[PDB]
Amino acid sequence: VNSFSGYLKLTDNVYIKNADIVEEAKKVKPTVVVNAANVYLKHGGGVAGALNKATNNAMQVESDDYIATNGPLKVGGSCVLSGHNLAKHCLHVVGPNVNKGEDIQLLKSAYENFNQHEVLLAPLLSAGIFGADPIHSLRVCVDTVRTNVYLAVFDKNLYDKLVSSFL
Ligand SMILES: O=C(O)C[C@H](NC(=O)c1ncnc2[nH]ccc12)c1ccc(O)cc1
Repeated sequence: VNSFSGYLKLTDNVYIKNADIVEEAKKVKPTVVVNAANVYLKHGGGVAGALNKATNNAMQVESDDYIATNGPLKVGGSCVLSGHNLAKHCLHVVGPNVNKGEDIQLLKSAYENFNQHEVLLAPLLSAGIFGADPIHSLRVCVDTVRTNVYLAVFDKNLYDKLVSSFL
């Protein structure tokens, strides 16, 4: 039993809710929140911009130190950093950005990072400003993640479409 509330169950291990991941993280304080990161951990907009703003830029400060030490992530890769005031940990995961020309096949690799964590609060990878089809992102999520994932979908119209078209 965990603290997530109001989610629709899609599968044994995948759940979905129309919610702002920032407000959801602040309420649940999950062990792991997933950030829709880029390889440079520059949290300028989208989910990443929103999560970083909610940390009063502490996420960005920590991220800049991480990059100065380790260099950029790989597309499809991830790193674990602090969750600051939002969660115990933040799993920064780099889904491919279609608006940069990156291979959509890397989306499965991106979701594989979730399997290293028993329970996660997460957005749909590569959706929104990363330019992929969210219906597809959801299919890959369900077919790749085996741990317990709670998806927060910001847009109500998108959420209703995701549920009504789910196979
Ligand atoms: O629809 C989606 O969920 C994908 C994408 N989502 C986010 O960027 C997002 N997801 C969850 N929590 C969040 N908090 C702040 C941003 C945010 C999106 C959003 C709006 C839109 O019109 C089209 C796609």
